[PDB]
Amino acid sequence: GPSVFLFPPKPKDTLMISRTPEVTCVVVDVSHEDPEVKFNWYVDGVEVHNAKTKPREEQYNSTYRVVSVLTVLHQDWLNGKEYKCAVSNKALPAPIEKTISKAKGQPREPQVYTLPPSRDELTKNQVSLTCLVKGFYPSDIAVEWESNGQPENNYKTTPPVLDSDGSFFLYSKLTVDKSRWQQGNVFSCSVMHEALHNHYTQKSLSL
Amino acid sequence: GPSVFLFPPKPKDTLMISRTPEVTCVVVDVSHEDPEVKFNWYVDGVEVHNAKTKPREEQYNSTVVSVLTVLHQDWLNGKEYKCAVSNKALPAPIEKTISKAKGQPREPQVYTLPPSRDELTKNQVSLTCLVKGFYPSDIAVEWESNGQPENNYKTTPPVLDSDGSFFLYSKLTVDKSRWQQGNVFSCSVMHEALHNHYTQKSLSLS
Ligand SMILES: *[C@@H]1O[C@H](CO[C@@H]2O[C@@H](C)[C@@H](O)[C@@H](O)[C@@H]2O)[C@@H](O[C@@H]2O[C@H](CO)[C@@H](O[C@@H]3O[C@H](CO[C@H]4O[C@H](CO)[C@@H](O)[C@H](O)[C@@H]4O[C@@H]4O[C@H](CO)[C@@H](O)[C@H](O)[C@H]4NC(C)=O)[C@@H](O)[C@H](O[C@H]4O[C@H](CO)[C@@H](O)[C@H](O)[C@@H]4O)[C@@H]3O)[C@H](O)[C@H]2NC(C)=O)[C@H](O)[C@H]1NC(C)=O
Ligand SMILES: *[C@@H]1O[C@H](CO)[C@@H](O[C@@H]2O[C@H](CO)[C@@H](O[C@@H]3O[C@H](CO[C@H]4O[C@H](CO)[C@@H](O)[C@H](O)[C@@H]4O[C@@H]4O[C@H](CO)[C@@H](O)[C@H](O)[C@H]4NC(C)=O)[C@@H](O)[C@H](O[C@H]4O[C@H](CO)[C@@H](O)[C@H](O)[C@@H]4O)[C@@H]3O)[C@H](O)[C@H]2NC(C)=O)[C@H](O)[C@H]1NC(C)=O
Repeated sequence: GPSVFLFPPKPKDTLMISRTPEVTCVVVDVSHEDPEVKFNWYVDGVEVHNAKTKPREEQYNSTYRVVSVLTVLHQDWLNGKEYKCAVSNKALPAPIEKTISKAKGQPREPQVYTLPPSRDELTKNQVSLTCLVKGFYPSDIAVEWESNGQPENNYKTTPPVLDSDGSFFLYSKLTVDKSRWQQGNVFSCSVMHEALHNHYTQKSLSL
Repeated sequence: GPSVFLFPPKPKDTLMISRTPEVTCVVVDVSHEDPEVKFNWYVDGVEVHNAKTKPREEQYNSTVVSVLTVLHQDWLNGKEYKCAVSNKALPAPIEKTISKAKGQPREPQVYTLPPSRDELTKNQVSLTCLVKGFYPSDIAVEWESNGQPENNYKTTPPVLDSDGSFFLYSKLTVDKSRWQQGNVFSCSVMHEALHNHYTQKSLSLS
């Protein structure tokens, strides 16, 4: 029978008013015998109908994949409203419902600390700049690097890790040519999180 | 019908001869109606019989594990371990295979980073251990001080870096008073590409 997957908006979308956060209800494994699928959307149990269903797309394994997108208000998501996607299909014993919401719990402000490279790493051609983000809740967060206004692309960020006190932490590693760090260039770690002022903070790092 | 999941040994078990590494074959959704389950194990296609099936836990939803000890060097050399599960309530037996990640093992680079000077206005400080450039991702990280283990630490999962190697960070949290006194803390890393599968990097107030 069919399967349903419900995806939340990206952390960055809910935190910046310029962007459009969306919850996405994906239905896979819809057979040819019964291709009609209907979506009912609910916000805290109140049915809404402003969703946008996309017309079914046959996949290469002879099954139809139907996607429905519901735009959400930034403050609705941040205020913790529940979003329920009810999927009905005549080849189902009963409709399938999935619910998604922001993690429950008191939000906490990320602490952002930039750490320079260990002196051991200076014998390398490239050095690792570290951004420690700890003590934040919920785990939805975005981390970026930049220098002199332009983005740095050669960086990787760990997934959020549950800390011992119930908050989350992560590390972000920016890799630059050792020549740039030695010159004295300034690098900045950008963090977006709901518990930040303007949902944004910036911590710089230089020799 | 039932499903089968096959798990590798713990990184630490394969790297220390004193420990016993094991691959674990978990069968879930075994019904009351048909409870009989069987296991056949193979090492690179050669059937072995030293496996040991351990019984047996009924679940919170009305719904069997088999363990096979392996030689440390067999796993590290990349031999295949096959768990064939037979059940009369299956259309045909389910077989799953697992092995160590393939590729040239690479040596972890281990760097200890002191706390940011901003963090000293806190009751506790964060000691950081960067482990990068290692392959495969199987690894164990521990912290200690004066020979004894530190327990209040967390380690990120391995993250695939841009060059195909992995990195992680480990964060040890200590009372700011211990760091200020000058105590020495050590980040221990176990990995197959290290000499003696082990390296240690210290960190203290400078
Ligand atoms: C018929 O074919 C379908 C699609 O076929 C395609 O063609 C084949 C040849 C392959 O190339 C496929 O890769 C390709 O898609 C199959 O569909 C899939 O079904 C499976 C279920 O069996 C679905 O798995 C679920 O995936 C979730 C994650 O999905 C995101 O990421 C996927 C990449 O990893 C991506 O492919 C998806 O499209 C989806 O992308 C996100 O989409 C949303 C909205 O569109 C965006 O907002 C996000 O930004 C996207 N993210 C990214 C990173 O791009 C998993 O989370 C999920 O797991 C969860 O549930 C299980 C329980 O079911 C838990 O155990 C688990 O812990 C977790 O909680 C699950 O794995 C898969 O997504 C489907 N593919 C698509 C494209 O929808 C059919 O299975 C197949 N039918 C048969 C009978 O073979
Ligand atoms: C009734 O309730 C049961 C729970 O009590 C349900 O059992 C569950 O069944 C699902 C399958 O439907 C299993 O899901 C898989 O989990 C694998 C990971 O398993 C390990 O980690 C989980 C913690 O997340 C842990 O609960 C498991 O017990 C298992 O632990 C590992 O165990 C080994 C040896 O015992 C140990 O050495 C490891 O250290 C240990 N690891 C950890 C972290 O503890 C995933 O790998 C599976 O995913 C794969 O397959 C996906 C496709 O299906 C694919 O997309 C993925 O990428 C991946 O390849 C899968 O998610 C649950 O583990 C299992 N729970 C338990 C407790 O056994 C039962 O299904 C349910 N039945 C009904 C009818 O309701």
